[PDB]
Amino acid sequence: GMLETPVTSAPIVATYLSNLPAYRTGVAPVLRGVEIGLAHGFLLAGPFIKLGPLRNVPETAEIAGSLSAAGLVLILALCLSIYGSAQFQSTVARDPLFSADGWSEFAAGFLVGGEAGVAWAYVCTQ
Amino acid sequence: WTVPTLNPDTPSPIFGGSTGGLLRKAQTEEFYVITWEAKKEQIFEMPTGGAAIMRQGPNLLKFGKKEQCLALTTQLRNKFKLTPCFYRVFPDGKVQYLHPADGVYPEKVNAGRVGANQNMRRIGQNVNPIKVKFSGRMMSPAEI
Amino acid sequence: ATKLFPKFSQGLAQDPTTRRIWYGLAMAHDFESHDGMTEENLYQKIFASHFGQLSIIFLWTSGNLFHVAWQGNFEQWVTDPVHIRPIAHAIWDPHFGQPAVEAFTRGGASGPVNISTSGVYQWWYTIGMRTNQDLYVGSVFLALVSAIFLFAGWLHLQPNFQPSLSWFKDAESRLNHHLSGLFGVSSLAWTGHLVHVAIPESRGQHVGWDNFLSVLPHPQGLTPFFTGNWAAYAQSPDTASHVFGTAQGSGQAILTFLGGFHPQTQSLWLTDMAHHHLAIAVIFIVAGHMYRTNFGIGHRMQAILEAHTPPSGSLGAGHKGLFDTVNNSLHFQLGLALASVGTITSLVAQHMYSLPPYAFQAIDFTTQAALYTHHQYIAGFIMCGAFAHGAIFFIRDYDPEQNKGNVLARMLDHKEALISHLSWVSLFLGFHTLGLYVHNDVMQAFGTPEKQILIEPVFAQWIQAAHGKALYGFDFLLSSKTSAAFANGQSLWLPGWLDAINNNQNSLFLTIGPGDFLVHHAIALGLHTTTLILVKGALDARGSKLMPDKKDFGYSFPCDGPGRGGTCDISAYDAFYLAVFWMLNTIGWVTFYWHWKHLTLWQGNVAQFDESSTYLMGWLRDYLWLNSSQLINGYNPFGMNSLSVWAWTFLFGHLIYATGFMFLISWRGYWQELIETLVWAHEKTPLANLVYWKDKPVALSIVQARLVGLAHFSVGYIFTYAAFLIASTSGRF
Amino acid sequence: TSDFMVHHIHAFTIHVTVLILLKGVLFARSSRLIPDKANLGFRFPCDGPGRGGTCQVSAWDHVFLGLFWMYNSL
Amino acid sequence: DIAGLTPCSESKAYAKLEKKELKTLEKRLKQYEADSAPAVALKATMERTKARFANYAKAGLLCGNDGLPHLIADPGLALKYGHAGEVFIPTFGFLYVAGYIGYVGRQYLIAVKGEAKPTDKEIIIDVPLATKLAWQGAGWPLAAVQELQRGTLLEKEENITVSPR
Amino acid sequence: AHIVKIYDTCIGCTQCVRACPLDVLEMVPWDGCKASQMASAPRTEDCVGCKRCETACPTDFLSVRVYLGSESTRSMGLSY
Amino acid sequence: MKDFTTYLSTAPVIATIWFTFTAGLLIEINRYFPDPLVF
Amino acid sequence: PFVPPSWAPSVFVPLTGLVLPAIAMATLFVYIEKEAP
Ligand code: CLA
Ligand code: CLA
Ligand code: CLA
Ligand code: CLA
Ligand code: CLA
Ligand code: CLA
Ligand code: CLA
Ligand code: CLA
Ligand SMILES: CC1=C(/C=C/C(C)=C/C=C\C(C)=C\C=C\C=C(C)\C=C\C=C(C)\C=C\C2=C(C)CCCC2(C)C)C(C)(C)CCC1
Ligand code: SF4
Ligand SMILES: [Ca+2]
Repeated sequence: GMLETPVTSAPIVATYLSNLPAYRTGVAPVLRGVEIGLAHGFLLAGPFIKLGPLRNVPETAEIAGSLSAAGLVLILALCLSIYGSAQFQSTVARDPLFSADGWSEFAAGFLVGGEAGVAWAYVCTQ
Repeated sequence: WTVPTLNPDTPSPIFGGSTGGLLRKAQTEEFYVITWEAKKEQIFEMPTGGAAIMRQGPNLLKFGKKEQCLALTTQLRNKFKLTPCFYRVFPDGKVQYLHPADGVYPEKVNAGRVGANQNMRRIGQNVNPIKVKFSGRMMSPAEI
Repeated sequence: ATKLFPKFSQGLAQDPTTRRIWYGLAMAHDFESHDGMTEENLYQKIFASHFGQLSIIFLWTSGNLFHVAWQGNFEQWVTDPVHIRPIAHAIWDPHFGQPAVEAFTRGGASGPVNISTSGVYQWWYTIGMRTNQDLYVGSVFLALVSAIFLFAGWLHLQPNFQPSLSWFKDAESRLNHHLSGLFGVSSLAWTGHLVHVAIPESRGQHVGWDNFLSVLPHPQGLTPFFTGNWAAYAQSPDTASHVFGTAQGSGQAILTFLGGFHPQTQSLWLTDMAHHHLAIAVIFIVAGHMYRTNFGIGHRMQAILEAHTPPSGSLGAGHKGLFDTVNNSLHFQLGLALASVGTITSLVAQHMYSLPPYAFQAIDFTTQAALYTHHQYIAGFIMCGAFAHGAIFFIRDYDPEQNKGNVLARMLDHKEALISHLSWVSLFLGFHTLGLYVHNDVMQAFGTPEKQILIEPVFAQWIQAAHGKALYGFDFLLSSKTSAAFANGQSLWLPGWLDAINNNQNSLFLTIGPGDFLVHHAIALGLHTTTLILVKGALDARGSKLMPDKKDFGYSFPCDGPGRGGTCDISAYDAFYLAVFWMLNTIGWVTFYWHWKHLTLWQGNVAQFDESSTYLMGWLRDYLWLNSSQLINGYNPFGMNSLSVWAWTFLFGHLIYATGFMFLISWRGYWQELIETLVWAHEKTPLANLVYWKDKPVALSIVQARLVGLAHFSVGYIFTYAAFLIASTSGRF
Repeated sequence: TSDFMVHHIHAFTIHVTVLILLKGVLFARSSRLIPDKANLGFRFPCDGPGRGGTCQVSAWDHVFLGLFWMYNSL
Repeated sequence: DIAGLTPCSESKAYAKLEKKELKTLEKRLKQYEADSAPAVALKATMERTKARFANYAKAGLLCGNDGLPHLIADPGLALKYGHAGEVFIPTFGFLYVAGYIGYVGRQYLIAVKGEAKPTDKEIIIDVPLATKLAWQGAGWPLAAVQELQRGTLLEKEENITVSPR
Repeated sequence: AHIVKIYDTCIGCTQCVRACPLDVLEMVPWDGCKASQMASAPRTEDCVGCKRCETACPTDFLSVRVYLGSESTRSMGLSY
Repeated sequence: MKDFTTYLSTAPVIATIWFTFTAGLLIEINRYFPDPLVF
Repeated sequence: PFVPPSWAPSVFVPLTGLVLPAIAMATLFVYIEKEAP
């Protein structure tokens, strides 16, 4: 039926994907959101810091970059919240993340983790 | 003639797989299953792309839409002179026989068929849209 | 499952694809196609929509007034309206760098601002506005009017306030009130404002709400009006040395018909405009007593229509049954209204550039060009809509049984003759205009400019001579000093009109030559071809030989399939669709002609246009290539100036136009197959398949694709020409 | 830098032309939209306004669009 | 004269343009020999330019402020000031040749419509019939007027197909 | 779903049924023509609107008509 | 020879010969009567 | 007087450009995808 290849059938990549927080299937959604948010905010703080309009002025490039990354994390959190509200409206085991309450807790955890990751990336450059 | 029943434990043609197969619609909405009888092992073209080998005897295949099943039916009837039949399967397990609905192909007239959507007039005798205006919804004069 | 949106269509709410949102957005105002819609409910929804539209219009006007009063320089522009550029509003953009900040900081403001090109400064100055307080009060008043209109729209939908269907069909009462009240009384009130405020403010006398009850508009105070000595209001007008806004050289008259223009402002006299509004107010009020409503006297439009059939039967039944097919069809009324409004918009553009009504408007070249182009494009779009609604009327509301033998049925009886003759006129005009152009281009290329065909427009020049222009030397009617028409107006309005028309420095009946003749034929070709497409689409809307039952498929449908040879773009919607391109081309030709003739006029070299408008190479080089040098130099590697926004808008319009060509050339199928591959890619990708779509992704429909491509084409067209026109006219002057 | 940008522009245009031509070759016989495209031939206008619209599904139309993209690239 | 124009024989811009054209031609000729092919060709072009300017001035054409001839399309002005050769006589000349072509084509279609395969005659032109009709088409206005007066020029409304309205 | 209608001008040539790619039409007994058959549309819920049946109809004007109506997963021919 | 004349009587060959004749006539008229603007 | 403060554009332009469209887009997106009972 479907096409099987070593890229999608290797046990190493399957274990790597299963080790990711999104494919844990059994932990609290807020913890998953916190982990994903931290991992995303830490990498997100970089481009705004090194390439923004205030990248050449000293003592404020990191400030502006971190604030921009924080705003982006806030926008992504709002996107996650509206996605959860418009996706789960009615109706192994079923993952609790794919539910209204689960996705709302996931979005809140993502917001907290993203802001913490941005703040940690800002102090890591000092 | 009696309506056939789907046999889920039916061998499928020899195919190595492709990327044009079933999608999430088969697991969440519905899918289609086509079955046929082959007199010998023969290579045919899959409607989703590629070449498969139908085995001698029963053959079962799954498709995402009814058009793929009818295209395969047309290919098997016109080339190998076979008689395939398909069903619509739902995720709950319900099976609905689709074609040939009455056991006889629709191109040839069969007794017992009740005509549907037949207008006992010609096109030029259709009324103007003004007489159909302010109805329940957008209605064409041919619908009355 | 079934979605809530759209609430007006149950079939669209059950659509599981992305087409549901697009179709719900594009069919929101098609109330006739909504679920469970009746005639009474239809009229009530249109009533509420009308009130909402008025609320939006008034709020937009109040916004313009507020921004000019807040971030503008109206108080400084009134002191020197010749050397001071008007300010639209301030600019607050964090993306601006330092050079952009000092580049847009101009006009005497303390920060970056936009120079207005709408001409509201001249209009407000002419009607009486002098300070920012006046604009602030007007803005607050219009905001209150907008809120009142919005509340009226909401109130007329609630029970005990919804009008019945019979009230909406009282054509006689509505026409009487619109002619006498909406037109006549409004014009009379405008005359009262001009006589009471505009005229005294133009003479250096402040007349506001605090002193208009103690200030006389005329020194005789209503006595000549009641005694019939109306000529006393035309005595002692403004002299030729009157300074606008001051009492130096001012007069005492309030109702004159001097004609011509003011020697300083180069605009129409305020007393003449007041007298004009008074005369049309009396005429409209009198016309408002023609129909019979509730007092026995008056007319019934059905009787006048039924009693207007020729005896020989040349028009068949005449206009019998035309009252019912118009009163019961909203598309017929909308088409008539749009046709008249489009023609009036074109009339406004022509009269506004030729006879400037606002003070110091002719000197503002950018304002004149922008206003003319804006009104002509609006008129073209409205005309296309009028014909589109005529086609919609033929499909949805035309009844051959009720309109049996009248003029309406006879139009469809010989529609082939009309379409064939429109085709012949368009073919003749196109072949000859293009042939003369290519001939002149070959003559100019071979170095023989004396061999090109230059037909003098003797008919239009003859009309210009009839109006009083003595340049051509016809010497007849107003051009002859011994004619009865000339001698009968020498004491009322002919001196000023003749002095203004014989002046070659204004836009009042400009001198024309062979180039004007050729471009006028190009305009005729554009009008005839656009009319041919629209008329053919309206007449073939109910059917043709290829699709005998086209009326059973509605006004807009994709096609009838590839059978019978192919039926792409067979609906009337597609006819309007193809006609929009021709409308844009026609308005482009008229605006190109207007801008080039006025650019050569303002630059002081009309010979450039007279010698380069006879061949297309002159149009491409001396008008498009030459006038775009400053535009494309708005931003370059050496820096930028205040004209960089127009350069960015120029490239913006080019990009939108080219993006439209994509929806115009490539069709659905390719995109649908590509989207299917994208669906497979998203479904087979880890860490991303956990996020699924709510609507199934599908390619845009055929009709939607046409609409999207046309919208991009029109937006790019408009933005590109607007940026070029404003940048060239502002940079040159 | 300008040479780098124009080279990437060339690579992008060539890739889009390859995408249209390759899509027209691979999906010439069948696709998820029309499973019997090979029966309709190589040069056919469409398969009707059905399935939302099947305008320009033939391989000929892919060559028709590839010509425009080749013109743009070159 | 008409529309404030001046005759080309008295226009200063007309003579100035003639001098400019002859000047650029002479300037190009100054780089060649005196008995070579480019010299002879340039001299022929100069003579043609002089003859063209003299012929246009002799014809009585009206020149504008640009020094270029202007045509008069009004029949009254053209016949009153001797300008019928610009737009009047060429108008009737085109009408004669155009009606000639249309009449010959119509006669050929009517002649081949009564045969076994008219489409075959439409793709493969019958040269003898076409030549005979082309020669007989000289009296197209008289024949057309006679056909219109007899009622055989037009077809009845009942014999022409129309849409279902 | 699309609206498929059969008219009395049908000659029972069965060309529309053979050209249908989703088995929407069929043949039923009739007495109004020489073929003693008439086209029918009992499975319009599966019609996509390709209009192949109209292309295959030889009567003037057509005896089978397809009016595009509401769109669903089946009418849009979506396999996903 | 009959088939060859029939081939020469086809629409493209006839159009080519006729347009060559008409173009040659116009070119020769403009050659012997250079620059004709008015009658 | 009706004159707005000097800081009015610095507050209204970012509001109308980013806060109001985000709220409007979010509310509209939730309304479009809401399922009927
Ligand atoms: C004297 C009484 C009166 C008055 C003043 C009005 C006034 C109005 N009615 Mg109404 N109506 C009346 C009686 C009246 N009606 C009666 C008795 C009936 C029952 C039979 C109706 C039934 C009725 C209906 C069903 C509707 C209206 C509507 C309207 C509005 C039209 C909107 C518009 O086009 O803008 C105003 C138009 C003008 C001012 C005329 C413009 C003149 C030309 C076109 C322009 C030229 C002017 C100048 C050159 C431009 C200015 C230049 C510069 C200032 C820019 C308008 C405000 C519509 C509505 O509801 O809107 C909410 C509508 O749907 N009326
Ligand atoms: C008094 C004016 C007036 C009125 C009341 C109507 C009213 C109506 N028209 Mg009509 N029309 C008009 C003028 C008018 N029209 C004009 C001037 C044109 C020429 C452009 C048309 C051409 C026209 C056509 C072809 C059709 C209608 C249709 C309709 C009916 C419903 C469609 C609808 O409105 O849904 C909603 C409309 C929309 C959602 C419009 C889409 C958005 C447009 C393309 C604007 C895009 C601008 C763009 C965003 C600018 C961005 C630039 C910037 C970002 C840089 C409705 C009764 C349709 C109909 O009758 O149904 C069968 C029909 O097909 N009209
Ligand atoms: C520059 C582009 C262009 C041109 C030249 C035309 C030209 C024409 N359009 Mg058109 N149109 C265009 C763009 C264009 N359109 C676009 C973008 C759209 C939107 C899709 C439309 C949509 C449109 C519609 C809907 C209609 C037209 C119509 C017409 C015809 C009008 C009649 C006429 O003016 O006679 C003059 C003829 C011409 C200008 C054609 C040029 C003649 C050539 C140059 C002479 C031959 C050259 C030489 C002798 C031989 C060379 C051949 C060589 C291979 C040997 C005309 C042929 C209308 C029509 O058909 O009228 C009956 C019609 O209804 N157009
Ligand atoms: C200038 C007009 C124009 C533009 C912009 C495009 C753009 C595109 N075409 Mg296209 N095309 C055009 C003309 C155009 N085409 C025409 C006239 C035809 C007819 C021959 C075609 C036929 C065609 C085909 C057959 C195909 C495309 C494809 C594509 C896509 C390629 C992917 C890409 O380039 O990535 C990036 C996108 C761009 C570079 C477009 C500009 C995006 C800007 C620079 C980004 C701005 C972002 C900004 C922040 C947005 C904020 C807005 C704000 C209001 C919020 C792309 C979106 C191919 C495709 O499907 O994709 C693989 C495809 O197969 N086109
Ligand atoms: C295609 C449209 C057309 C147009 C727009 C004109 C326009 C004009 N024609 Mg005219 N004409 C036309 C077709 C047209 N013609 C045709 C087809 C013919 C052939 C029958 C004529 C034959 C003709 C003659 C003989 C004369 C004009 C004249 C005129 C000019 C003034 C007379 C007038 O306006 O009444 C419309 C024209 C007519 C009804 C034709 C009869 C002429 C009338 C009776 C006026 C003549 C009286 C007198 C000469 C007026 C000038 C007084 C003074 C200045 C000398 C005017 C610019 C007159 C002119 O100015 O002479 C130089 C003139 O005498 N035309
Ligand atoms: C027997 C030849 C013939 C004749 C008598 C006519 C006559 C007419 N045509 Mg027509 N036409 C013809 C051929 C002909 N056409 C051909 C071959 C074409 C395809 C290009 C067209 C395309 C056409 C259009 C699109 C339109 C007309 C229209 C018209 C009418 C308006 C006048 C006109 O000249 O329009 C212009 C006609 C043309 C520009 C094409 C003329 C082509 C040449 C000159 C004709 C030569 C034919 C043949 C080669 C010569 C006979 C050879 C034979 C002896 C072997 C008129 C009655 C208009 C109409 O509808 O009526 C109101 C109109 O819109 N024609
Ligand atoms: C339709 C008229 C209109 C238009 C086009 C504009 C346009 C603009 N205004 Mg302005 N404004 C208006 C009316 C208008 N205003 C009115 C009537 C007032 C008095 C209350 C103001 C008070 C105002 C202030 C204090 C400021 C602006 C500013 C601005 C600029 C920044 C963008 C912005 O929207 O800020 C915000 C605009 C507002 C908050 C006013 C909106 C208030 C009205 C009553 C609501 C309108 C609702 C609307 C019609 C619904 C449709 C929107 C959407 C749902 C489709 C911009 C050029 C800023 C500026 O100057 O930048 C330099 C700024 O500081 N405006
Ligand atoms: C129409 C409204 C609007 C407004 C007010 C802004 C405002 C801004 N933009 Mg933006 N932009 C807009 C539209 C807008 N944009 C659109 C439509 C596009 C697509 C075409 C873009 C594309 C764009 C890009 C590509 C960039 C900007 C950047 C910027 C910032 C300038 C950086 C700077 O010099 O200051 C200094 C910056 C700071 C001091 C850091 C402040 C960080 C944020 C703004 C504050 C915290 C966020 C806030 C709490 C949450 C807001 C979310 C809200 C919607 C709920 C600035 C705050 C630049 C940027 O983001 O800077 C890195 C930049 O790179 N914009
Ligand atoms: C399709 C249709 C339709 C139609 C539409 C239309 C019709 C459009 C158009 C059009 C137009 C848009 C028109 C207009 C017009 C105009 C006119 C018709 C006019 C005129 C004129 C006159 C008469 C004038 C005179 C004079 C002069 C010459 C100058 C001086 C002054 C005087 C006055 C003397 C409708 C919707 C109804 C419905 C049905 C269908
Ligand atoms: S193709 Fe037409 S005539 Fe033939 S069976 Fe079908 S509907 Fe009847
Ligand atoms: Ca005042």
